[PDB]
Amino acid sequence: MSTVDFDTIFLNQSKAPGRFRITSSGLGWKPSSQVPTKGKTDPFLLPSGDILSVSWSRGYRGWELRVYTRNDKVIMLDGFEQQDFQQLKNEIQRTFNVNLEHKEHSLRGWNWGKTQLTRAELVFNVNNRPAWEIPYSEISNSNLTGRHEISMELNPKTVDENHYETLGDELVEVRLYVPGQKSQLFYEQLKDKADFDTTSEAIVSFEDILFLTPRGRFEISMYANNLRLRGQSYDYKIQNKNVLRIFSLPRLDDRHHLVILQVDPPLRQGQTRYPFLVMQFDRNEELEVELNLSDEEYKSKYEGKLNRSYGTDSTYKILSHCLRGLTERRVI
Amino acid sequence: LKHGTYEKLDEDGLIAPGVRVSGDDIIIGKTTPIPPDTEELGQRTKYHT
Amino acid sequence: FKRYESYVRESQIPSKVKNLRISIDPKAQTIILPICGRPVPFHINSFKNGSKNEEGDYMYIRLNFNSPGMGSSVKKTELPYEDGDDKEFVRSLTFRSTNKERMSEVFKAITELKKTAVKRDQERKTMEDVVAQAQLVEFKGRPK
Amino acid sequence: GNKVHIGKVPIMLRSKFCSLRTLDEVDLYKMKECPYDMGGYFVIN
Amino acid sequence: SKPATLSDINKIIFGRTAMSKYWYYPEFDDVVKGMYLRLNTGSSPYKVVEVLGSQRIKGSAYGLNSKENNCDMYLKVAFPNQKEMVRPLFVFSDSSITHPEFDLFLRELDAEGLSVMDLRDVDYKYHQLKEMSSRSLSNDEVNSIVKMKQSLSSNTGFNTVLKKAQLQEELEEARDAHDHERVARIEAELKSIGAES
Amino acid sequence: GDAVLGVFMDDSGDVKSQIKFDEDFQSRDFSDSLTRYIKSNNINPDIIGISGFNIHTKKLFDKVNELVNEERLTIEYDNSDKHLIRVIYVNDE
Amino acid sequence: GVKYTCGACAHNFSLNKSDPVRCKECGHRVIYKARTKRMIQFDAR
Ligand SMILES: [Zn+2]
Repeated sequence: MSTVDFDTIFLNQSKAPGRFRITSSGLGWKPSSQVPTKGKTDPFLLPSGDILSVSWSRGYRGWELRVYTRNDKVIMLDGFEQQDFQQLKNEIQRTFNVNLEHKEHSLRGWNWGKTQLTRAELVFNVNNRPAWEIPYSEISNSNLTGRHEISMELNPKTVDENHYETLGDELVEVRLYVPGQKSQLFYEQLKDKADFDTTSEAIVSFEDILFLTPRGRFEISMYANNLRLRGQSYDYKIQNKNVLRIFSLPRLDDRHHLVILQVDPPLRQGQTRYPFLVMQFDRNEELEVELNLSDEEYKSKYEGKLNRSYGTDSTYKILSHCLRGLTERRVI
Repeated sequence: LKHGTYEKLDEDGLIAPGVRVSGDDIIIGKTTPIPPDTEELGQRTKYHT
Repeated sequence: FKRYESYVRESQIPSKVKNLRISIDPKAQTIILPICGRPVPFHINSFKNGSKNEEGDYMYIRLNFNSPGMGSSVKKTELPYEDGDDKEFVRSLTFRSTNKERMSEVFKAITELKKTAVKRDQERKTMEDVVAQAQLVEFKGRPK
Repeated sequence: GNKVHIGKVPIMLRSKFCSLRTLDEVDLYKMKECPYDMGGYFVIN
Repeated sequence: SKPATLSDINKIIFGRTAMSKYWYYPEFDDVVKGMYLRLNTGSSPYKVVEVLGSQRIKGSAYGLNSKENNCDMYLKVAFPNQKEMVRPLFVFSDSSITHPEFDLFLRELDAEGLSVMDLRDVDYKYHQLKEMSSRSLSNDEVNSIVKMKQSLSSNTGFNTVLKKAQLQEELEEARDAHDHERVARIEAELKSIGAES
Repeated sequence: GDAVLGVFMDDSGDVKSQIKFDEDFQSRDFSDSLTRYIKSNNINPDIIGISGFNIHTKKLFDKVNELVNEERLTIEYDNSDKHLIRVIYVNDE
Repeated sequence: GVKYTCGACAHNFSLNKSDPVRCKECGHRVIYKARTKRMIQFDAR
């Protein structure tokens, strides 16, 4: 029985090379014994009955063999040479009766196209060619971020007792823009496919705040240890310790209210800096906000510093109280 | 220069222990700067400073 | 739409790509991004703006791309994408890395490549509507 | 008004304010001082 | 941009004696960064490691060359095939890197998918080492190095005598101030330090 | 202890630059410095004069002639067999 | 270029006529030159 084997093959973007083997019972992959990989040394085995289809395409480390399973999982094997294609094609056809499909990918560098939800992967097509595909098993969560905007979070692969160390830069989040009255139907189908569960983060967020300095509009997301300013062109992370002083000052126009943060070190945009952040509110702007905190964490850490819910009071008062409670700085 | 011999001095202008010395030999080499003359006319750096 | 391309053949993609990391090709103005083991090229023209945030040990860099709806300041006359109501767009990709220094250098090099591309396009436009003039004929005697 | 410095007084060797009044016999050798030296003189320049 | 040959790497050989001669320099941390040197594996086939950085470790003073050669500097290196390692300075050997050693280092780099230092970078390292070795230290740098070695100083007869004299002076100062609490502590410290032979 | 002095004058008759050669005239450094002075500074003298008080100047003349023949220091001609810059002795009463 | 010896810890080193006169490891201000490498011969009389 001619066992065909390939050395230096990687499984699912593994850091360690392994030996790949084709047998009448299925596919086998085993890590090469030369790397101390804190990790089970157990061979990966895929039964012949679980193989649905196999595609051949360009990967990072040479050519990639992508195996589609009947259980809607995608297995990626990378590290093949271009010459291996003829041997692999003949052996896969002989052993599994499956055609090895050659899949050419779009290299145009365009960020527009059509998404296509295939059984096991989300495919992005550019000029009728696949630019990239994401297996549904790699998608952790999906969330509608606007009327035409879909954000997909990918499982950050850190340390799991069942996965080989990954080598390189990891994709964490993909945002798609789907025009037309269409993004909600696209989201529903994707969400239903893998039962994605929505999550909520950030103790409190304030959207669309006008800053006079730096000039622009920013979302303010507050955390236990840090404040985030999210701006179209600039994201800032300020530690609560770096906030020295909070000023809450009425403007003489008797229509706007100023909230001013002194930050050390001063925020940077290039040459000159921003030691003071100047926010401008309308006095008639009212906001209702519930804190994203568990009842046990609220009672233990924030009782008497923050309110569990703020009623419909002026936005600048709620913001000034939240800043006081999280930074422990007195409002002037 | 003194009429003695300067060949017993090291690179730093100090003689080293264990060296036999005689009268008028130079045991400490010291120089004091002097404003240069018009010898920079045609002297190839070989002018007394 | 000003048509552009990153690579025509897979051979054109540099051999330096073998690292499963973000590789930048200044000659082809291309930002190759590792999407699930795929060397996906993204032309600097399609790229819009970038935001870098070092969260913990990983450096989370969100690379934004041109998307319709109050996007780039470029006038309607020239669009960085082809017109299409049925066209869907990659609006942003966020990557993380344990190596902070290199990831900061990669971000600087993407930003520099964009500045050089914009400067070259301005220089072209300052020469575009300019009509190719005839060559000045020098006076064969003493000129006034 | 506090401790203003008015000058430096030379110290007689082996006197009460000398550093060699202490140090015993062993440390007197580490400091390259002869134990037979009796003191009673100053060191100027 | 050309790959470095054996002679280019040999030009930047930094021996263990040179390490002891220059490890206390403030710039030595960046000087040793990225260098290639022969290392005793111990577990012995000598191999080459790449310096990912250095980390001072207090309380880990070790004999570098002799008994008096106490050192607190540590080098964080790593084999290409193997993982990151924090090693003391004396592990490296003054002997030159052999052809099979450099060949194995190249094979491990190829297995990992890494490259060799550029010839321009090799020249930059060589110039950095030449500047550092021929540099003239300042008075402040000398004081800093002396204080660092004093912190590393376990014991020295001259320094012990100086410390005992300073303690005696402090004790007489406390006595003249009628401080009956400090003087007891100073007497206990003097008793502990003393009892010579 | 006899350094070589160089003085260049333009067609205007006004001194433009004077240089000192403090190395030995038989060293490679002397020839390299003279070539740098001749070429880099755009001096481009039309003729080079050499004179002295004794026969030692003859060796300098020979060395200069060899340098001219070696470096092909042709005269710059304002806008093609470019001609070499002549080196001769000068009467000096 | 020329060796030196510290006056307290007896540590050998060298100077380049530009370093401060100081022992590198204990900071002593007094150093001594090392013996010459020439041959020294005596008449044994
Ligand atoms: Zn010393």
